[PDB]
Amino acid sequence: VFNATRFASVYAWNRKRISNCVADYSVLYNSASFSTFKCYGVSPTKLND
Amino acid sequence: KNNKSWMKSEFRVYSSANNCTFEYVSQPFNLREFVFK
Ligand SMILES: *[C@@H]1O[C@H](CO)[C@@H](O[C@@H]2O[C@H](CO)[C@@H](O[C@H]3O[C@H](CO)[C@@H](O)[C@H](O)[C@@H]3O)[C@H](O)[C@H]2NC(C)=O)[C@H](O)[C@H]1NC(C)=O
Ligand SMILES: *[C@@H]1O[C@H](CO)[C@@H](O[C@@H]2O[C@H](CO)[C@@H](O)[C@H](O)[C@H]2NC(C)=O)[C@H](O)[C@H]1NC(C)=O
Ligand SMILES: *[C@@H]1O[C@H](CO)[C@@H](O)[C@H](O)[C@H]1NC(C)=O
Repeated sequence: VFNATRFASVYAWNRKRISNCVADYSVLYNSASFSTFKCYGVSPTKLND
Repeated sequence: KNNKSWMKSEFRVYSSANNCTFEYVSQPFNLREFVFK
């Protein structure tokens, strides 16, 4: 989702199905590279539960 | 057939599978009774 070498253009925006698996922010959010991480319907700490 | 062995030659199930949403596959390898819900 993130480590992938070549992204789409926005004009060609890709989309993945994420299902039947465990979805942590525990790595994701804490990787200091993300200049933006802005959540609208839930707060960043409440994603894991 | 001639080779004195049994092997698969047809999988005549379907012709398209567009939006896939669940998948599982096992590790690879009388009365049989089942209930489905
Ligand atoms: C993208 O893939 C990268 C490679 O797997 C991954 O980088 C790795 O990130 C973790 C932290 O989440 C680092 O873990 C280590 O951090 C320090 C190193 O001194 C130790 O305290 C820890 O015990 C642990 O060994 C890895 O060092 C780091 N590896 C590299 C090559 O940078 C990213 O986190 C992935 N990011 C995303 C968003 O997928
Ligand atoms: C499943 O794939 C089909 C194939 O395109 C998608 O169906 C389209 O859906 C849009 C929005 O309702 C319609 O305007 C199109 O006419 C549909 N085309 C066809 C061929 O059905 C459908 O959206 C996909 N389902 C999901 C959940 O993404
Ligand atoms: C016989 O078995 C082999 C696999 O060992 C297979 O390649 C071949 O197509 C089979 N032929 C027939 C006619 O069953």
